[PDB]
Amino acid sequence: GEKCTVEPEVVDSLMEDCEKEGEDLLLRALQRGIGMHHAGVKGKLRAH
Amino acid sequence: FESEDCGDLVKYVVEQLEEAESRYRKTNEFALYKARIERAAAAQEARR
Amino acid sequence: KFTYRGLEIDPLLALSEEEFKTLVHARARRHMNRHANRRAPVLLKRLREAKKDVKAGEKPRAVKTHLRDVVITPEMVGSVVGIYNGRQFNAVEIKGEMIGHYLGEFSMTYKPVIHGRPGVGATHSSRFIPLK
Amino acid sequence: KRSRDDVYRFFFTEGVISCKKDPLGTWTGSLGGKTFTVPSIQVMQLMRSMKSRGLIKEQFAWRHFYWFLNDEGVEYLRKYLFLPHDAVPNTHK
Amino acid sequence: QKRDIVYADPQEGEEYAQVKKALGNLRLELQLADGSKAIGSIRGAMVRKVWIGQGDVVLVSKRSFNKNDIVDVIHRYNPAEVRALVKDEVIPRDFRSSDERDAKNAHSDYVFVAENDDDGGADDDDQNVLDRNKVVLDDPLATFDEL
Amino acid sequence: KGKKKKKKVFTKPKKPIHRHKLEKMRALKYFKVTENDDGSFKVERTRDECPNPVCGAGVFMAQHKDRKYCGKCHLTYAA
Amino acid sequence: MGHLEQWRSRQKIGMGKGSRHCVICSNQKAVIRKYELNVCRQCFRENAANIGFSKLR
RNA sequence: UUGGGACCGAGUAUUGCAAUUAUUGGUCGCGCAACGAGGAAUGUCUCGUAGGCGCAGCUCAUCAAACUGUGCCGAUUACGUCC
RNA sequence: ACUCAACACGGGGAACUUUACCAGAUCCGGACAGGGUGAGGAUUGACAGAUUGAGUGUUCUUUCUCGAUCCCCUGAAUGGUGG
Repeated sequence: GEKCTVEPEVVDSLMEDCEKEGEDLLLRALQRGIGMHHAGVKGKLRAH
Repeated sequence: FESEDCGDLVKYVVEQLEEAESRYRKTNEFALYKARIERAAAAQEARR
Repeated sequence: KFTYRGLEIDPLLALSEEEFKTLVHARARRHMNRHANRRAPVLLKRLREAKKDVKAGEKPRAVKTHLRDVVITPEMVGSVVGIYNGRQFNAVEIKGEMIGHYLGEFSMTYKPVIHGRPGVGATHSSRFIPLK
Repeated sequence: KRSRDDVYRFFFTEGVISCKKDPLGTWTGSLGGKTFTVPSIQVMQLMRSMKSRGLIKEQFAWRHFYWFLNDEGVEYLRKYLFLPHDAVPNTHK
Repeated sequence: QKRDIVYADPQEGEEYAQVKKALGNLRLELQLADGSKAIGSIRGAMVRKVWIGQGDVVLVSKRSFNKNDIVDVIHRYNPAEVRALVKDEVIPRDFRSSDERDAKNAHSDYVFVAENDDDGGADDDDQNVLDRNKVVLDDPLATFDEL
Repeated sequence: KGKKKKKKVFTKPKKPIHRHKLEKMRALKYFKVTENDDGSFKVERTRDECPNPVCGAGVFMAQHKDRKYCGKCHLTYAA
Repeated sequence: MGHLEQWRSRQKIGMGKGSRHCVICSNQKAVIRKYELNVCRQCFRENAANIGFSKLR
């Protein structure tokens, strides 16, 4: 939605990190303000 | 609860959204959309 | 009614291949001679099949083909043929005045153009035309 | 595609094979003196596999191929045709 | 590239405000969309990479250590985003005060509304999909005859 | 030039791939053997060979309901 | 017979400006040459003589 | 106007595996379709040149108002200056 | 490709091919075998009928005919007028 606090550069750097660690296309799904988390996601990226 | 479940869910939703993006490549409003932006860009370039 | 050369339907049908290609224009003649050896192997059959089977009072079942390099003889008259413009099989029924032609001529391969206001770059002189 | 054996017998007593790069068949010595005839693609496949196994040494120039076949090549062949040899170059000189 | 629009965080300084006039020595005169009159400054990454004109709308910061010292322009909102902001729900267009509220300066000033996006074109993407593997009629000349 | 990535109109039955249709112990289904008479074994066949040079060796014909066929020289003696 | 008879046919007939292909590379754009039945202009002639050609004039 | 043809209908033969959106020739009709020395402005040229005229090669089943090359007929003015 | 150093220019006068682009179907040109396949193996090709634009075994039904590399699964390789 409209309301966000986070600055763009922040987001874009995390999004970058997704590309390289890509698995289930957590890449695409996160870019959709649409995210998953469980054990099968790596510790790093799920924290992000 | 895990494993296949959460992935079916997420995946399917990304599908549906990507679907609705395609339908809006049927392109009327989106067409004028592109038609504009492009014009502005060209104008700016010419000015510079 | 229809007169191809002052011939109704029954005379045309009666003509053998020789008597036929004599009667037709120069292209059609040139075509037939050069060809021989079938060169519409399926496009005869498919028509004459569904043609025969009809109980009349309505047209034959439609047949589809890509080909359009084949003549129109008085044999295939009355049929319903598909002809393919590169995305659509197009509907044509074969009249007695379509003899001495090809198939492709009745099937358009482009949309005719009708325009929609010229944009910038048309007119050399500059005004940056609002809004189209 | 069992013109294999013929091709391998053209190799042994030459050490060299050549073929055009073309998709339409032609004999890959242009004369062998045993008058074999093979396609083009079939030939190409044979030498391709054996190359990846290290048995061939490949050369391309223009629209063609020149095939030389190693010391290693000789080994593989002798086992496949079940035959010893004195050696390929000594017989030729 | 990236977003052209950010929103204020009410904590950690940062409040919307509007330029009034400009003053020498990189400083300018600046006024609050709730509070009273102020004087601003500018940061050295905008010292002539960005030009902040008069009546442009911007996002300040405020000093952490001591309030009511001076404030500074840390961002600029492009005019494209100003109209959008002002619309939604957010800031006043009269920038409460104006010079002052007790003199009610610059009266309506009736809303403008960017209601100009759609021109009555761009209707219906709900229509047909492809029909292929059908013989269908479709000969031109249509309309050409009404006799 | 330029390019894009997407192909899917799809959502039909697509083709299965052709896959060999197996007959097991093919020789014994052709050659028929008998009760033993005179200590000599009598060998008959349900498959008769085609008379062309190519098929002149051992190569048998076929048997369909309405036709007979030869898979070697692609021929029909029609029933 | 089937698919094989319907694959690579219409230019093992040999016709038009298809089925040319230069000797030097295999590129068939930019004109194979018919002029004295040489081929070189698709590996460019600026790159290669060794045919006995030189610019004297 | 018998100056020019643009468009347009019918017939025929050749090229090619395929000429339909007429491919190319070749004869009849269409000429009553333009256009009567051309505004502001603008192109490159000094002798076998400018201009006029035709042929071949190139591409290549077929089609050159293009490009590359060769030949024929063959001038006017200046041979100066820095605006 | 866009002032002079874009615009009868990319030898670019393209019917198919050429050809990038669009609608549809086909083929492995996936090397290298570590992992699976008894004499039938894994496998190749096809008349006829049907599907289909297709007297295209593409695919199915049917049966016949054949190297066992062809075949099945990951890794990897490859090709590309894609950037």
